[PDB]
Amino acid sequence: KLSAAELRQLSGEELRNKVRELKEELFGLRFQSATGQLENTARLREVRKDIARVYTVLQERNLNIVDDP
RNA sequence: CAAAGUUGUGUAGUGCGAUCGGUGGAUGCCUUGGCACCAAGAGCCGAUGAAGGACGUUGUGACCUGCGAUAAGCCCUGGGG
Ligand SMILES: [Mg+2]
Repeated sequence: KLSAAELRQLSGEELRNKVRELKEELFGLRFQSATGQLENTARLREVRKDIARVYTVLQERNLNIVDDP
């Protein structure tokens, strides 16, 4: 569970690196789910919620909802 | 013993009554649903793309509800526990 408060302290480039890392983790989780692995099925949804959190932070910086560092 | 005579008939089935069941879903009692109104609102939405949908969306098979690849959900804010 990422926190939007922490992500709001990160800068844009590290936030996008976080987006890409989360996408890669979701890819790996889906492959494990397909192949019979993945005991931890909650992380499969939590990584997508984390992607949503990072997108919310990035877009609120883009739309000036919160000041962009 | 023989004669003459009389009377009787359920081993197939059936009727009526009682009794015991089956089927059926009436009756009674209800209700996550309607009907008729009352009081207060609100009286438009849409190219910043509507009304209405198609497809997808859950850990997993479908459907309803919600949502849209940020997909039964993301953030801020107040409440509450
Ligand atoms: Mg019945």
